[PDB]
This record gives sequence, C-alpha cells and structure tokens, in this order.
Amino acid sequence: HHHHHHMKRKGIILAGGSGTRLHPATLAISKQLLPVYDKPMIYYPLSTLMLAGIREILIISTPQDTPRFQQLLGDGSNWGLDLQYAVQPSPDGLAQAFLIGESFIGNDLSALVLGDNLYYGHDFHELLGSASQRQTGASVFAYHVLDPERYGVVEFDQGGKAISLEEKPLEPKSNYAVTGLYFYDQQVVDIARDLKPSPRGELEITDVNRAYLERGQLSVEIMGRGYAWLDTGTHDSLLEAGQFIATLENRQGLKVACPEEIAYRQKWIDAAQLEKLAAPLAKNGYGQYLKRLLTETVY
Amino acid sequence: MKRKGIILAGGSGTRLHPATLAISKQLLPVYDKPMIYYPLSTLMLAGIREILIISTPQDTPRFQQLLGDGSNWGLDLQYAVQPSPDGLAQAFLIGESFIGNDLSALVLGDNLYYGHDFHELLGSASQRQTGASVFAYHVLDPERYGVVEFDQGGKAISLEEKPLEPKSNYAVTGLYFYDQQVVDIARDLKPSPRGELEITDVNRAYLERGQLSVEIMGRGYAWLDTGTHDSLLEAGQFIATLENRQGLKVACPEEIAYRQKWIDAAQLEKLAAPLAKNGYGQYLKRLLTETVY
Amino acid sequence: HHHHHHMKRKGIILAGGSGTRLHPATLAISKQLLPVYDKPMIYYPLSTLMLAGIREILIISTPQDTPRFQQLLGDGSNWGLDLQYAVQPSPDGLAQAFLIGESFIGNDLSALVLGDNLYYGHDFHELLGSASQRQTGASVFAYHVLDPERYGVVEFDQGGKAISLEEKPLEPKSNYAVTGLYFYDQQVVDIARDLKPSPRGELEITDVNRAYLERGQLSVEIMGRGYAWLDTGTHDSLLEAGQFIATLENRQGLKVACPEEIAYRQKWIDAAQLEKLAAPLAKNGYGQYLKRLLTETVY
Amino acid sequence: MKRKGIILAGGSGTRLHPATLAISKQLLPVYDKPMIYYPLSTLMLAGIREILIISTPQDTPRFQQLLGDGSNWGLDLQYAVQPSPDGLAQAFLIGESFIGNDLSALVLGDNLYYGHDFHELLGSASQRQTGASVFAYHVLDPERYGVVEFDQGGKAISLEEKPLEPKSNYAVTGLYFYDQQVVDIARDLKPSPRGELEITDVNRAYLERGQLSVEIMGRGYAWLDTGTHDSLLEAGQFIATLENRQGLKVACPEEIAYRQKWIDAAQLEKLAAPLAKNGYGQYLKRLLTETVY
Ligand SMILES: CCCCn1c(N)c(NC2CCCC2)c(=O)[nH]c1=O
Ligand SMILES: CCCCn1c(N)c(NC2CCCC2)c(=O)[nH]c1=O
Ligand SMILES: CCCCn1c(N)c(NC2CCCC2)c(=O)[nH]c1=O
Ligand SMILES: CCCCn1c(N)c(NC2CCCC2)c(=O)[nH]c1=O
Ligand SMILES: [Cl-]
Ligand SMILES: [Cl-]
Ligand SMILES: [Cl-]
Ligand SMILES: [Cl-]
Repeated sequence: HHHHHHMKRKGIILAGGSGTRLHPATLAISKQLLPVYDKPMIYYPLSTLMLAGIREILIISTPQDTPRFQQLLGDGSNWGLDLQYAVQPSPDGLAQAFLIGESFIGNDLSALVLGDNLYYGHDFHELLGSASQRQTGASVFAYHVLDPERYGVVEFDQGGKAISLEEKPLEPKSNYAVTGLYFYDQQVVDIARDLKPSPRGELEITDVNRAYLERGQLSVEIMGRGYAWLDTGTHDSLLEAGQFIATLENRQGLKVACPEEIAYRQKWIDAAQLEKLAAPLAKNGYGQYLKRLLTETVY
Repeated sequence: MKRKGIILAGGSGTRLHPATLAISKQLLPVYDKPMIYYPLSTLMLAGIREILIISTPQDTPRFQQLLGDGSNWGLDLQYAVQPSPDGLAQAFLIGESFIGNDLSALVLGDNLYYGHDFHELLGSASQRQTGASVFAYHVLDPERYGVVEFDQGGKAISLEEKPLEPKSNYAVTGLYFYDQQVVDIARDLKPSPRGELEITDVNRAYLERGQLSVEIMGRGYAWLDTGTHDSLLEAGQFIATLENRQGLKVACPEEIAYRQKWIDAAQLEKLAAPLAKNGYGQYLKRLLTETVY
Repeated sequence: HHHHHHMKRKGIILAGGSGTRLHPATLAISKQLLPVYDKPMIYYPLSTLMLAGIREILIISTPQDTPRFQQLLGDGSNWGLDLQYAVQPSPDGLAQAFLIGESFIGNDLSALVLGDNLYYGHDFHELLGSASQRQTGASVFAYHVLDPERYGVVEFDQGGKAISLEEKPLEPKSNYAVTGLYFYDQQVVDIARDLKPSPRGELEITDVNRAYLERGQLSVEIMGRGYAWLDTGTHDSLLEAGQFIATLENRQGLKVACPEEIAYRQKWIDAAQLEKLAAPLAKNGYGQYLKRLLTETVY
Repeated sequence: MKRKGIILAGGSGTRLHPATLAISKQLLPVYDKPMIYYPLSTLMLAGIREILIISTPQDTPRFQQLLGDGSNWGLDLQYAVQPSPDGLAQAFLIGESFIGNDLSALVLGDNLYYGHDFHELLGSASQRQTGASVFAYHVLDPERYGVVEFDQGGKAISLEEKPLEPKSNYAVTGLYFYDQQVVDIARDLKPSPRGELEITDVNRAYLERGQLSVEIMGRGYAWLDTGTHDSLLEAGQFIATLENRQGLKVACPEEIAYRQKWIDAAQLEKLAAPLAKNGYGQYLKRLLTETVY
C-alpha cells in the first residue's frame, strides 16, 4: 500500500541481566540500579540519551527488576520524557534489544545505550549532535582503552578510515574499543532479525555494526582521550567510577548526569516543575541542589 | 544460655535518595558483597547461629531471597518487618517472640567492623550471662551518635543521644549485647521528643543499675561509616584495599561458617559451584586446600 | 631610541613555597615535586604550557629546591624546550613572578601557570589556542567550583560579560573561580611593578587582572563543567587528584601530562630522541609507555 | 638489655621513576605525613628510642633536616648512608658500630602497619633476649617477598626469597627483631645470585638453629603495600579514611612520645606551636586536653 512521508529518534536503554558475573553483590538487585556515588547507575546513560535530545525512551530489564526501574523512573512525565518498559527474560545478547523493541521503534531512527555505561566530558552534546543528525546508516564511537580484547575493536587504515570490526579479538588490531552508545537508522530491526547466535549463544551488536560497515554506512567517530568513558564491569571499576564522579561533583558543586537538571536546561520542564521535584528531596543534598539550580546561572 | 541475634536493616528515610530510592541500602554492595554480609558476619564471629533479620515490608522478600533460611551456611535465619522507622529499640518489640527467654545481640544492618582479635572481643561480650555490653569508639563527629561520658577513673557515667554539646568523642557502636531483661525494658519505653523508641534509653536503663559494660573499641579497629555517599565509597575502597593486599575476604559468611565447623568441606564445595566462574566462587574453592592462620 | 618591529609567548611556572600549610608532609620537599599518581606534580602544568605551544619556560622555586627541579627537568633540551630557573627566597605573592621574571620575559607576551594546578579535558588545546592568539590584553579562565570563597571570583552581568573580580570574597557574587593559568601581553611587568602589597602582605594576581579589566582588556573564557581543574590545596584533594589520574590512565592505557609524549606529538622531538628517552626507564611502566608511543597511532 | 632500632630508607632504584626521580620515596607523604613517620612510629611503639636512619648519600641531609637528633621527641637519632642498594642485610654492616653489643630491630622505611594491640605484639617480640623474631602475613603475591613454609603442625620449616613457585602465601613483613648474633651473621654473608646481601639469609641462619620465631600477623592487621604507584595511593586513602572517621592520627610521632612519657605536656605544647595554623598543630594541641583510651 501507499505510504506518505512528511526524523525523530527514539532511545533504548538495555538494563538487563549481567548474569552471575558480579554475584554476590548483584544477587539482590540489578547492576544498573546500583549507585555510582550519589545516584543510580541508570541515571548516567539516561542523561546521555537526554543530552542527545531523545525524549521517547524504552527501558529493557529483567522481569524481576522492571518494577524497581518503574518505581525509580515512572513514565517520565516528571522530567519531560516518555518512558516505556519491556522485559528481557533471558540475556540473549545486546542486539536482542531491537527485536524486543521492534514495536516501540516502529518506523523511526533509534539509539541504543548500555545501562551500565557512563560518559563525561566537554562538548559531548556536540559529539552526540553529529551522530543524531545522520538520518542514514549507523554511528558508533571509538575510545582508546588499556584492554581492547574485552570489547568490539575497530581497525583503521593509514588514512584513519574504519576498515574492520572484531568482537573480543585475542590480538586486537588497535586499542580502539566501540563504546556502548549506538545510533541506527530504520534498517537496524531487519538487520537484527536476520542475525544468528554467535558460538557463545548471543545476538551480537558487533555483527549489526559490521552489516552497516559492509554497506558503507558505518560512521566511527573517535571519542578522544579528554573524555571519560567508564563501564563498571568489575567491582574495582565500579568503585573507581564512584570516586571519579565524587571528585568532580565535590570540586565543581555541580552534578554529573542529573536528569532533572538536563530536562530543565533543555526546557523540557520549567522552573515551577523543577521546584516541585525539589520539594520531596528538600532535606537531602540532591533536593538542595535542584533548588539552587533555579537561582544560579551556569554557563 | 543461648544467645540469639538480630540484624536491624530497616528504612533509612529519604536521606540517601535517589541512590536508595529503588532498594534499601543494606542490600547494596560494599565492594564485592551485599552490605548485610558484614554485620551478619559479625554475629557469626560472636558464635551466633539463630538470627532474625528485620527490614522494611517492601524489602523483606529481597532479604529472604538473598539469605534463605540459613541452612546452607549452618544458620537458622528468620525474618520480620519494621513498618515505620520509629526507633532502633523497636527491634526488641518486633523480635520479642523470636528472643523468648534467651540472651540476645543486636547489630545494625549498615555497620561494618574490621580488626584483630574481634572473635575474642565479641567472646567476652557474648559470655556475660547478666547485664548488657556495648562498645565505645572515638569518632570525629560524636554528635551523630549516642555519646558516652566517662569520669576521671574511666567509668561510664552517662549516655546522651545526639547531644548538641557532646561530653566526649566516644560514640556507641551499632553492636549491642543483652541479657533477658531487654524485652521488658523496651516494652516500658516511651517515644523520645524526636518520636522514636531509643536504644540509648535501653542502654541508660542498664547503666542506672550498674549493669552496662562499656568496653572501648580501640583505634586499631575500624568501625566504618556508611551514613553518607562519601562514607559508603570510603568503606568500599577500605574493603578493596585489604582484600587485594591479602588475597583474603572480609566478612565472607561461607568462610566463617566453614571455620566455625558449621558446614563441612563437602558443603563448602557445593556452595562454591554456582559462582565457580567468578572471583567469589574461586575464593571459596581455594578455601578447601589452603591453611589460613 | 628607535626600535624596529618585525609574537612568541614565554611561559612561567610558579613552583615556590606553599609555606607551612601542608607541613609535615611538605617539610622535606616542595609540594610541586610530590607525585600525582605516577609523575611529579610539576609535569601537569608544564604539559599545559607545552599544549599551549610554549617552549621557552621559566621555573620559579625556593632556593632550597631549585636543584631538585633542575635534576628532574634539566635545561629542557631532552624535550625540545628551553628551561630557565629563578628563585623566590620569600613567598610574597603570585604577581611577584613578573618581577622575578622581568629579564626572562623581556619584550615578549607571557603566560603564568601555578605549579600545583592540573587540567584535563577535551579540546583543551583549542581553549589554550584562543588565549594564546590574543596578542593584546590578558586572558584568564573561569571554572564553577563548590568553594569560590577560596579563589579570585568573577562577577558576570546578565549578558555574560565579566564585570568585577574579587579575591576571596566572604559572599562570592558567583561560583566562578579564576583558574591558575594566565595569559598576558607586554603590559604585565609594568602593572606588577606598580602593585602594592595587600593587607595579607602579598602581591596579588587578582589586582593585575583587575588592572586589565579596568582597561577593557581582560578576556574571561569559561572553562566548562566537562573539564577537570584540580589544584591539590589539601591532603584530601591531593589524594583525589591522584585517584582521578589513575582511573583515567588505567582505563585508557594513555597518560595524562606526559611531557615526552606532548613534545613528540608537537614534533619538537622525533622518534629517535623519544627512543633514547625511553631507554633509561625501559624496565618500568613509564619507559614502556614511551616505547609503545613509537609504534601506535593515537587519534 | 637495650634494644636499638634501625630504619632502612634506602634507594628504590628507578622502579617508581619519574615520580621518585627528585626525592626518595620514604620522604614522600602517605596522606598527611612523611612516609618515614610510619615505620619510625612502629619502632617507638616497640619502646625503642635510640634509632639509626640509613638512607642514600643524596637524601641523608633531607632526613637529617626533617627529624634532627630526635631530642624534640624524646629520641636519640643517628644517621648513616647506604651508597648502593646491595641488600637489606647491609643495614647490619652499616649499623655495626651503632648496634655494638646491644639487641636490635630493623624496620623498612616504606612499610606501614595498622591494627589493634600492636604495642603488645611488638612487646612480646621486643622482650625476647635471645634469637630473632619476624612476622608472616598472608598476601596475594607472595613471590614478591621472602616466603615462609610451615609444616602441618604450624611450624616454620623454610624461607625462600622471591620464589618462582611460592610454598605458601605467607610473606615476611619488613620488621625484624634480632639478638646480639646478627652483626656476626651479616658479616659472614655472601652476595646472592642477584648480587645482594639478603635479610632472608640472615633469617634462615636463625631458622637453622631453631632460633627464629615466626609469629603470624593476622588478617585483622593491615600491612600496607607501597611498592607501586597504585599501592601508594591505596595506602594514602587507607590512612585518610581511618583518620577522618576517628579524629585520631596514625603514626603521629609527637603523640606516641607524649603517651610513652618521653616528652611532657610543656614539650608537646612547644611542638604544636609552629604548625598551630594547620590541622597537624591543631591535633597536637588537642592532645593536651583530651583523654584518649
Ligand atoms: C542540556 C544541557 C546539559 C548540560 N549538562 C551536561 N552536558 C552534562 N553532561 C553530562 C551528561 C551526560 C554525561 C555528560 C551534565 O551532566 N549535566 C548538564 O546539566
Ligand atoms: C571463625 C574464624 C573466622 C575468621 N575470619 C575472620 N575473623 C574474619 N574477620 C572479621 C573481623 C572483621 C569482620 C570480619 C573474616 O572476615 N573471615 C574469617 O574467616
Ligand atoms: C600536542 C598533542 C597533545 C595531546 N595530548 C594532550 N592533549 C594531553 N592533554 C592534557 C595535557 C595537559 C593536560 C591536558 C595529554 O595529556 N597528552 C597528550 O599527548
Ligand atoms: C604508646 C601509646 C601509643 C598509642 N598510639 C598507637 N597505638 C598508634 N597506633 C599504631 C598502630 C599502627 C601504627 C600506629 C598510633 O598511631 N598513635 C598512638 O598514639
Ligand atoms: Cl580529546
Ligand atoms: Cl587499639
Ligand atoms: Cl563543558
Ligand atoms: Cl587477626
């Protein structure tokens, strides 16, 4: 039949099971609800999508913990967002987010962020700007790491063009890891639908990204060393993430990834609504911070 | 006499929100294990196997799911709820049927202890059949706690809850040992001006009868602060540093049960299986074939 | 007499006495020789000047510790720099750097950096670019902090224009502190020469900066929240700086403020010289890092 | 008999360069005080007042300038140099005239100890008039140290320096107590295959004669690692966390002298004056008017 065209990207946060890897610390609750310093882990990737201009977001979690995410985040109306929820009853790979989220995505562009990924740095809005404005193909970011063998790894030719992707190579071609933020056009659901499980029994995002690379439609932007990309894969790195955020916030008197603040600065909520959000937390430092936002110019 | 244990892992208000909006803080990790493993381990080191866990109504199933009936660790665990956070002394009303005619010990669910000869420091406390025992610890900020005043001879002469002008820098820690009088003492308490049933009022009732032993927990012990986001982080880094230096874990309940002979090598081996692919199960397996002094 | 004109900025690092403030930790050696994680504190501001394109640099320190800085840094030839040394026998204020450094500066533009100031973030080169290219007036940077009362504080009007500077105000007009990096034109020595000591008995850099502000020649650029500016004023903040750097380096496998690296990337030293510098440290991680630089492309 | 102390604060090679290019690492701070305050404090807690500080030729004046002749802290300090880092046992050759006919104790200048009843753990070691005493501590990485092997009955039966296949996870810590035999034992040592005069060879000489006491330093003690940039940082954060929780300092020599009655209140007051405007002098002044148990 005839369609009519007259595009506005949706977000997905994958906040499912990290298995038994961090047990016993994660036996009672999902990793993405653990605090990083002063706020739940999922605030950080949520703030990243909000900074990209994305207001319609799907949170994917385990059946057990979906109510906890819903109690925390609600339907998003308090922050000028619309949040929906889906369950992932078995952790079958990152690319499953597109099958789980097929009806949510519909015919729109999308962005996937991992619920345990934290980003920090200057001009990040503009880094997210470039990817968000590409209405065709896929956009990912590459970041120099110590241990690229843990990640999807990008190989560049002498001219700096991305030429191959390898998932967890034993002998990485570079130290550039693909970060856990991915922008896709309308092709991604069909690409994901045709994936077959890897030997590990997982639907791999690296295979989705290679499909775009083979089409000549993968943009790989470098996220430079002046940004911090942290992912909280071990108890040690979780502690380090906490200390990192605390050092920054206590130095600056500003918070990293405060969703209320980002919504207020994006003009998705106004002063009066921000005042209402501050009221219940008025006796703790978080509520006091929200109140200070109303009567301070921050450049 | 038998001494039963109680862990009070109740509601911390909105003080650490939004970090604790989704889950009570005693279920959050300090480094590599749930916070509640630490006070549970303190009770187990004191020789206590029958333990009541008190939490909010919402989070009890999460404590029940986490720890079970205790049989896997040679423990006998029970659960109860504190509907509203109306004072630590409420633990003894909630736990009255659990305690019965036995001796008791209460530990706060967010308190972490570290140091040498803790098994022996708890032992002296545990073996007193009469009176109550508490521990006093020198802190920077005594006004946050129950504060002990001593006379020139070193005798405890008063207790004040959150004094505006503290009489000393010695705070009462979150571990309390009680004889058979405590339930009856708790039952006669009235709410404070702040509206709570105060453990300090329980402790003063013992003090007035000369039945409160206040032992100093020395500066060589760590009693770690988890009252702020800052202190939470510091405690994690503290545990991290010790464990990574030593290759030994702090407050591993499976290990403590094994060393107490509450479970045998065959049971420890079964416990190590599920987590065999990560650091915790690996640690438990190594316990079977290493002598640790 | 007649002059002839046919400009190339010099750097000064003030690494003098921080008095008895951090005693006993600093009784045996200067604060600016204390390590921040894996390298001496002074590497960080030195790297900042190098990133600004500055190769001719004066290090000002106490008479007692000048030999220690000289043993560490030499005459700079190893890194494609020219380093000179001057002493500050009494800590009489930051603005004294221009009197001490008068002959060194000569008729050139200059930049002053505090020897205990660390900077980190994306596009910092370009932030330093704007200030370095202003051949007239002065340039400073303002950074939102928790405790502006400890600093020189900038007041902005509703349009964002800097309108006043106050040194350690009890009731700060804003939370924007002036950071410890200052760019000056040829007027600064004369401005400094005419300063009188403040009530505290110090020649104040805030007075130098106000002189420029009153002339309409002070540029105040915002250093945004996506940058880290740390200054190591307490034992606590020193520890935090150390942890911050360690988290970044161990995540990335890249070093912050490695002068050898910056000189190599600026083409002030070539591959062969970098190889020579790596040789003496070849058995430790620092030397191994220098060696890796030669056979890796870092974007 | 009198027991004299030695702190070996010698050269650490190029291992932590460039961080330590300008100054030896034992003069760098761990949090709020020079690293050497920590092992110095360990000797003072052991009751030792006559102490020889051994350092590189370049940095001795910096140790001399820092600590003086010790008279301000009720100590008797002397200095000597180790020209080349050719083994820890060289301390006994360098210190031979200092030691004379007395008992001795050696502590490494980069070793930090924390825990309860340390004064008493050093006391038992200090009061043995014959033989040698060392402490063994469970670590993650025994291959970095002198490693102790025990038989099934718990008896130390061998020592190996940096074994490729360690026999246990028990490392010998950097505190050693010796009788009058050690100088003569050190004098007869030959360099190892690695070219050093090994303290482990000294300790094995005592072991062969059944005169080596190997006491376990339990997991409730912290023996902190300052061998890497990472472990340096961890130690600082460790001290920070304790001191900020307690409002008491770890290894404050002025405080320890005061408590040992080696200096009186009038002397402590004079010591507090110079630093009266910062946290350290403030701490010292507060010591005059607070009872700390
Ligand atoms: C729309 C204006 C947003 C300004 N902003 C911002 N960019 C960030 N950056 C953080 C967010 C994701 C981590 C980088 C932040 O944490 N808080 C903010 O208020
Ligand atoms: C019955 C033998 C138990 C020995 N033990 C022990 N004492 C502790 N320490 C305690 C002291 C600080 C809280 C943990 C521990 O964490 N794990 C153990 O296995
Ligand atoms: C000329 C190319 C330099 C690239 N670079 C760089 N910009 C920094 N940024 C750091 C330096 C001052 C702290 C920000 C660094 O630490 N190491 C580097 O190699
Ligand atoms: C003679 C009474 C001394 C009491 N004392 C003491 N034991 C220590 N602890 C020691 C144990 C860890 C190294 C510091 C300390 O740091 N400061 C002190 O004043
Ligand atoms: Cl960058
Ligand atoms: Cl103690
Ligand atoms: Cl920014
Ligand atoms: Cl112990």
